[PDB]
Amino acid sequence: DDIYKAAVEQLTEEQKNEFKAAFDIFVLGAEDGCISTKELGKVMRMLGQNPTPEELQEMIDEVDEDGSGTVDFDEFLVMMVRCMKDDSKGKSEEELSDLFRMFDKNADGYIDLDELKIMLQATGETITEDDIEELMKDGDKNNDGRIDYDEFLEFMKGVE
Amino acid sequence: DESERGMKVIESRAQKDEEKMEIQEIQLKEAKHIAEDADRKYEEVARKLVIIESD
Amino acid sequence: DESERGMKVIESRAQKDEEKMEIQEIQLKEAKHIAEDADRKYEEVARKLVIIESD
Repeated sequence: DDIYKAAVEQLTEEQKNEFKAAFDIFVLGAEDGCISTKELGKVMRMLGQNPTPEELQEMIDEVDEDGSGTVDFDEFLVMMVRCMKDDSKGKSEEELSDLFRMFDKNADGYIDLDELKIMLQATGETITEDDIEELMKDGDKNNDGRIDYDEFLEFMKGVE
Repeated sequence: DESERGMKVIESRAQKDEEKMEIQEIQLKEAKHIAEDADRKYEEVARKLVIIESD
Repeated sequence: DESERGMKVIESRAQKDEEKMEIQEIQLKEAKHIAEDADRKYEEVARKLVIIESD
């Protein structure tokens, strides 16, 4: 349960406040602060997303993980940090291109799972083969088996 | 009274029809969304087929 | 007559909803036909994806 951190730590106070003020519409008021799933499709539109009815349902399918009928704050801000990146810049392509070259010491055009594994093991944490595959597959949007330069710049955006 | 009862039956019926209609809308939309995903999934496999066929 | 006029608006509404329901019923059998057909095609292409991937 750490994913919410990207969702909140990468926002400026006014960005979090716009997302919350719109989110609070999910409770009528003078109740219990339930925050129902019924207003989720509508709030994504209130905030600037333009989903189709299928997409409105996907937003509902991706929330209410505990079966309560409500949307929590992480579930909502976590989807939005991956949809409407109204972040506190989230650093930049130039900063990440410098890191890319640090990994890609051979100028091969990409970061393979071995370079990815070395940086993570070098961090002091114990890293498994699945842990490196999962980041590679998250960055590898085109399914080419590696994280390339463009994929890398997108991959590490919004990370501290 | 026949016309008023007519309206009560018809209004209730018109509402039943509105509900059956809404139900068909919901159901065709669910079915349509299944179709959006069935078609989307089709596209993913068809696209992957093209990629895999190309490969 | 006013009650019939009300009734005719709601009878007409019931009919508009009957028509929409029928249109929607067609769209449902078609939306679901496609949900199924897209899945039928999913399997035809997905099967080809597997055959072609195996190949």
